[PDB]
Amino acid sequence: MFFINILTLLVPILIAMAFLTLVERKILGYMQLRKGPNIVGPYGILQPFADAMKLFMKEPMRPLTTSMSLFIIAPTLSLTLALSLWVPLPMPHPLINLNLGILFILATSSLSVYSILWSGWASNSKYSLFGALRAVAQTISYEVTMAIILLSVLLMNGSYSLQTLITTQEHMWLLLPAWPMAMMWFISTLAETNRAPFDLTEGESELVSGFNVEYAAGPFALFFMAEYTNIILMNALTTIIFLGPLYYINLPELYSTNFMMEALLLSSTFLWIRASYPRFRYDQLMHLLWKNFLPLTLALCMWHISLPIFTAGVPPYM
Amino acid sequence: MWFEILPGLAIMGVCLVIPGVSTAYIHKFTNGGKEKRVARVQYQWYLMERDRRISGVNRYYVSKGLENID
Amino acid sequence: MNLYTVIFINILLSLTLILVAFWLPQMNLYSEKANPYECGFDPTSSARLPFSMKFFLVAITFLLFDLEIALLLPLPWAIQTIKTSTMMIMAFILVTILSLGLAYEWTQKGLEWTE
Amino acid sequence: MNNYIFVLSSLFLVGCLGLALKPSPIYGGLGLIVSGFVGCLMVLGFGGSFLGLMVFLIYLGGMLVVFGYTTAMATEEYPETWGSNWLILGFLVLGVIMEVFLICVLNYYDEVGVINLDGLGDWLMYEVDDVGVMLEGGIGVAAMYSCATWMMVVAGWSLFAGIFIIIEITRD
Amino acid sequence: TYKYVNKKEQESEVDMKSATDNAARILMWTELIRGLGMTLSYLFREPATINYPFEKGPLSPRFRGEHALRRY
Amino acid sequence: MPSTFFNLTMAFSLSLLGTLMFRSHLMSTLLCLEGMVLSLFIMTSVTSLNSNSMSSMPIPITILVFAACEAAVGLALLVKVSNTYGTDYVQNLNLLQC
Amino acid sequence: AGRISAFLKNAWAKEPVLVVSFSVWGLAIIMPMISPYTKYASMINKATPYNYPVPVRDDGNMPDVPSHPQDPLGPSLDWLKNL
Amino acid sequence: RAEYVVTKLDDLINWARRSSLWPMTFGLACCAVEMMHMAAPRYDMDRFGVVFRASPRQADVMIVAGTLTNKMAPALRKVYDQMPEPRYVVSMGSCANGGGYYHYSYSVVRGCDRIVPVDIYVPGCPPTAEALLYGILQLQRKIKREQKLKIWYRR
Ligand SMILES: COC1=C(OC)C(=O)C(C/C=C(\C)CC/C=C(\C)CC/C=C(\C)CC/C=C(/C)CC/C=C(/C)CC/C=C(\C)CC/C=C(\C)CC/C=C(\C)CC/C=C(/C)CCC=C(C)C)=C(C)C1=O
Ligand SMILES: CCCCCCCCCCCCCCCCCC(=O)OC[C@H](COP(=O)([O-])OCC[N+](C)(C)C)OC(=O)CCCCCCCCCCCCCCCCC
Ligand SMILES: CCCCCCCCCCCCCCCCCC(=O)OC[C@H](COP(=O)(O)OCCN)OC(=O)CCCCCCCCCCCCCCCCC
Ligand code: SF4
Repeated sequence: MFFINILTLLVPILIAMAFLTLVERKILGYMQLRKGPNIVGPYGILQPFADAMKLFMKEPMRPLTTSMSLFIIAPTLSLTLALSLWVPLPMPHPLINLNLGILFILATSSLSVYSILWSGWASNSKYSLFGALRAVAQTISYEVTMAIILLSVLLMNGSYSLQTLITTQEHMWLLLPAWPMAMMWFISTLAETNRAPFDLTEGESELVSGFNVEYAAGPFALFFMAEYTNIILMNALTTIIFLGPLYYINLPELYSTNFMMEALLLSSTFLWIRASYPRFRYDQLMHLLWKNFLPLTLALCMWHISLPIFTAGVPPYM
Repeated sequence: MWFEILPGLAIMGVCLVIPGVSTAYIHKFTNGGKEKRVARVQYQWYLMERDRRISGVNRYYVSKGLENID
Repeated sequence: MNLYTVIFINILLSLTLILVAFWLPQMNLYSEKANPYECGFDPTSSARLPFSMKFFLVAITFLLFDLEIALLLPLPWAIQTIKTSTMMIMAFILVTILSLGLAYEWTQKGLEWTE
Repeated sequence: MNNYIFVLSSLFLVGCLGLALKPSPIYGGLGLIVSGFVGCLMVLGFGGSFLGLMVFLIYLGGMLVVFGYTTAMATEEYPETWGSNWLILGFLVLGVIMEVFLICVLNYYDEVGVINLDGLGDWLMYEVDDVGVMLEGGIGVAAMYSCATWMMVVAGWSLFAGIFIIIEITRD
Repeated sequence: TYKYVNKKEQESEVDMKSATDNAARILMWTELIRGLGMTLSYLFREPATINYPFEKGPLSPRFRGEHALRRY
Repeated sequence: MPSTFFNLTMAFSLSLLGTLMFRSHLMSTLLCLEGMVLSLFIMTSVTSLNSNSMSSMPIPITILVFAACEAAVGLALLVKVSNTYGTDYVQNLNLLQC
Repeated sequence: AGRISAFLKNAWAKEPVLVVSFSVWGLAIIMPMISPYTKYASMINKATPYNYPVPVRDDGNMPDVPSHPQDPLGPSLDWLKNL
Repeated sequence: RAEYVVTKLDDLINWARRSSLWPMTFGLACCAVEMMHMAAPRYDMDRFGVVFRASPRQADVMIVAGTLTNKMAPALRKVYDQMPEPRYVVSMGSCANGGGYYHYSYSVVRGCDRIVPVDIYVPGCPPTAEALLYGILQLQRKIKREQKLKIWYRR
């Protein structure tokens, strides 16, 4: 029965990210006074499947100046880390219940950064090298900020688990107690997912394609699947942590529905941000994080250290 | 118009509803109408192992009540 | 065992996808196709030369701040302590000296990308 | 399922052997990432997960900065992975054969009992409190905040002084 | 004649209310939210896309297309 | 546990041999240093978990903090070496013999 | 002071992140020292029973400790019940 | 019947390749101005499923839109060669077709078919964005007509 559970977690997530590509194209089009795809499917619903079939029936085109081992390892690594990151999320009962779920999330995200770096260095090209170095800078900045944000929020919570987050947000959201942490966490999830404004790793204008400039179809599709799965996951993690869905012990279906609605809203918010804003410079992203978010989040981490002590509202261990 | 995005949004909606609901139902089916009985600590794991030994069918979820005592 | 099986299933799924991607289509490989890209011209360098990054001090500071993160992370179990006054003072001192180091580096222009 | 920790320890030995054999630092950082993940799995198997996840996160950040530096300055035109010299591969397989030979010797010489083939997987976890709350790893690392404040303050001063040290070294 | 595009005439001094307004503009990302609202309005507008092979683009009788030789 | 501890001790020995035997790369030497550090961390963590020494569990965190400090200093010195020469070669830095 | 107020107002107009961070730092320092609930956190963590309460022998010379949990003696948690 | 199954599979792969056409972010002149006018909201190529990609590794069709200079021609040939195998060429405008207004110039390749094999020629100077979309759909029909699996099966 457990393999059936794995299938019912994995297959809907892959269909969800393919239709996330469709929804992104249509939302960007309708914000650009045009349409999305509406010819391939009845309403464009077959467009991601056509794109996937075309990408998997084009040749992968191994290059000459290329470390082949890392060149092959990196996209498979990215996809398996995206799915492994999807594993421990509770809706409201996780497939795999981890005590240190947030720590697992952080470790898997850093390993995904390593997948991007190894692809960029293995594809022995200058634009790939540029994309890899930009990824290094970006992950430095958002890694330190994300660690502080999660520390303060889970200090407001009890343990490092996520069912504890459900029980914490049973009565009220965490957005109202810590909304500045929610804003900085939203920006940090954008930086983690390498999304607009500060994508900077697949920068189509500064670079040609960044770290994917030598990846032809196939493993390029694997990288795209990993990126969009990470988009849905970061929005899902944001709505589990901050915008707590309604939980009732008798029925969890309304919890799943509320989680779905809020995750869809935050994914559409990501596409909205991409339509709205231009790109940062990757030194400006580092300056912005290390000069605005890091001092403010250090102060707010200190405030959330002091808050349960002076309010006597220390959360329980379990 | 703008409502043309709603088919893709609805497909994403059902594909996000399915995993959590399926996980809860599969947990109920595997644990016999109850939840997963997660064990964060050694005390909870000891309770699960004791229940597995008590049931006699080597399944912790087969709860034994006052019918075992005369 | 369960998490191990899910990890192996995801790894096997990614391997199956890339094996399908490599054995499905038709291959036609020649030298000009597999040459490095370089925007439609031959590359002058070998793309393995030194790059000379400009944020090296920020990277070392990131190492130190990551270990300060590792120090700060057992706080959810630290707040369950019986004393809580020395705990609060110690957390305040740790965050304050981390912030003082960041402020000193900012004043000394450490995070300014010296070219 | 008994020799899982032994398989992990052997993989850690292989990763440290590759790191000792010294590839290009890209592959050295790869080997250290693999060894860090394997050591995290070993700590998780032996007990609390906080120490393993901590060392994993720390080495992820460390090898990321290492990757940036070996791209910046510690690079060459042909970075050798392992096959530029056949001596490196021959020495890797020689070390593997020597590892197998030594563990077979220590299994045959079962008087001391450091490594036993039949007794492997029997003495991994010695004694555990079956009933009990708050006995996992991370409670002690929290007790650094209350019971070892000297450890906490020397670590904090090390990081603070290290910030000053690195600024003064790279002042130029 | 001419005009300036970025020059300011004198200054608005320093005031607590103006300082609070600038602080809220910086912290609450007000111009970013305004740009979000603008592209949201564009989302709820009607697209200008025509269904191509069935609805052709408009033209003029002066249009230069394919050459032809005529007859009396 | 004794087999695993023997393997960890041999891993430390291999990383020490890597530190002692140079191959033209100060960065590779620092990598061997951090491999020694990782081996010591795993040894200390396994020992504390086996002996249930929760009071001595802050020791791996302390060695990790000081090890990252020394890795930071080594990276800074490697930056200065690269600024001096441009190649980062331990045989190239040799001019203090006279 | 005029110069201090002008400097603070200019900092609040131009860099309203450092001002907020320093204010939050000062508030997190000050607030535990003036709150009346600060002792309650330590008392709650003391009263949380993670261990078994090991019984003591009855020598008959201690009247302070109870003889049964349903006794008026002992550290009652009515402060936490009404908190 | 193996012929029927092979024909339907070939139709499926042709449908995929014609519904997902990714041209390269590559133009040269006024014809590329009309190409991004075909990208404009009026004749939405993204509605057709046609979306530019900057890298030639992720491209499917090169839309040669502009004058192919002698100095430019090695770059165009290298960029075309760097594409993966199912690649197409749409020449656009008189310059890319046969040199056009600069046919007798000392520096202009008289048609981009001297350099790369051209699948579809789109006439005009410039061809309208409607005309370029017509050429794109004609290319879609052309690769709908392809029978690779059937030729392989009777090979
Ligand atoms: C005056 O001077 C000049 C210039 O200067 C100004 C010039 O510029 C210039 C050059 C001019 C040009 C080249 C003109 C070109 C036009 C433009 C530059 C402007 C047009 C606009 C853009 C380029 C921007 C486009 C913006 C957008 C928002 C569009 C979105 C585009 C995207 C790439 C993002 C969306 C993603 C996609 C389209 C693809 C997503 C889909 C996939 C990758 C599919 C992957 C999915 C899977 C693998 C899923 C598989 C899994 C499953 C489970 C499915 C199951 C399957 C089954 C079969 C069952 C010239 C010549 C010039 O003279
Ligand atoms: C997940 C929940 C939803 C989150 C929000 C999602 C929807 C909104 C999305 C908006 C668009 C985001 C796209 C990316 C934008 C990137 C740019 C950006 O945001 O830059 C950050 C900008 C940076 O601004 P900047 O860079 O222009 O600043 C200028 C600074 N110099 C001159 C040095 C360059 O803002 C911040 O950093 C602010 C962060 C949030 C601050 C929150 C403070 C709250 C109040 C605290 C307490 C106040 C009272 C004090 C105590 C009183 C006691 C009585
Ligand atoms: C392409 C190659 C990819 C290689 C890299 C693969 C990356 C995988 C995804 C990222 C993993 C990051 C590290 C995660 C470690 C596990 C996290 C964790 O907390 O595990 C502990 C957990 C149980 O602990 P706890 O939650 O406390 O439960 C006790 C009571 N419930 O659970 C456990 O104890 C389970 C322990 C095992 C879990 C990990 C299994 C990994 C298996 C090996 C994968 C790689 C194999 C080599 C390559 C294969 C070929 C490509
Ligand atoms: S054919 Fe005409 S419109 Fe097109 S590039 Fe040449 S001159 Fe410009």
